[PDB]
Amino acid sequence: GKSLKLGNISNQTNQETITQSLSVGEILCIDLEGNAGTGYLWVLLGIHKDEPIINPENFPTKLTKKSFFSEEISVTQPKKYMQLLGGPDRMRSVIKGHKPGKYYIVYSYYRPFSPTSGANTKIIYVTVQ
Amino acid sequence: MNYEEVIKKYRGEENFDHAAYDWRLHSGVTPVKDQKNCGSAWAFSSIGSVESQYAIRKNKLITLSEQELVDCSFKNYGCNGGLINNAFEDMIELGGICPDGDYPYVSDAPNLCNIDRCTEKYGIKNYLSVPDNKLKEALRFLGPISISVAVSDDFAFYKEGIFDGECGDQLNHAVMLVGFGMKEIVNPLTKKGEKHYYYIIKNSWGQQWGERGFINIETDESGLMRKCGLGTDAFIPLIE
Repeated sequence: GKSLKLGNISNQTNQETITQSLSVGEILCIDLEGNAGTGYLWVLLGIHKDEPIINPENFPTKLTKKSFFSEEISVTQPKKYMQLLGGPDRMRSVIKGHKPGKYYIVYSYYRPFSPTSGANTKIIYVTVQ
Repeated sequence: MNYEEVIKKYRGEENFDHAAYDWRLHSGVTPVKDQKNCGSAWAFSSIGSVESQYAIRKNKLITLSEQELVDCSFKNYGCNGGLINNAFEDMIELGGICPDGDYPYVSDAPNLCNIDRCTEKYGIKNYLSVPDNKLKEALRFLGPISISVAVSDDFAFYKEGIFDGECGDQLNHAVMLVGFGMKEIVNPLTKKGEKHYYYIIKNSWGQQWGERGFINIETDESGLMRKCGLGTDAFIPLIE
């Protein structure tokens, strides 16, 4: 289906909202970019109706396994895709609308063992119509 | 150069205990560093290996400049990955590396190569490829090994003990092998202790990760068991 690839990674902690219009049932591909072997991973952190206030202090220090499945919307935890060591690392999340509405989907590239150290957060503002 | 050729000069005729040996205890391992958000572990691994050789062969405690390899190594791709052997070849071609006091690490921030930011530099003479089946031996008599490994998302949640996460699909990270050990784990049913072997590895995610920067990975008494494709690439810098 229709897709979206993010996103320029920085060394300072930051935020980036990005709006996306979607017809119900339509499937949205989020392509998440990073670097292999840095200790950062992409985690799906939440779906909100409220505009989310981002605090990395409060991110999970442990593995976040559950994907998001509700009556209105469903979103999956990012998953995978002499050798080059430390090259570009691709991970993919899946977004599917089931009901009209506005949804704040939150992703972040952070270190579980040091969440404040340079967390890059991506809020997708999706409209299901 | 031949591994077998060089090993003769360092091993001799004596055998060695295959259970335990830890360079952290034999003046062979310098402080853990942090590559931060940057695909530059290939530089930390390599530089790390050289720092070890200096501590061991010359009783000199020196820490060197990864930023320089990131900036000045034109076979590699800075924050976007590289190869271990490219790293050593570039050390030789540059005629050695500045100390990181003179040339600090600034990760992904735009920085220009400048190889005259120090007067004294530290180089290597050559480097050596280690056979995937002579890891403990190379460790025992040659010192810590700059190696490749295949890491999954689980390594990021690793905190203590012997790693029990999924491995990675393909080689994608660089680290240092700095020894091997064995701990006895008591068998619930038996109440007898049971020997378990592991490699000791130095990572570059700073010291809040793993065992203060280090991870223990399952192997076997011989060290042929190589989890996560560890040691597929394996090099030791020679400074003498």
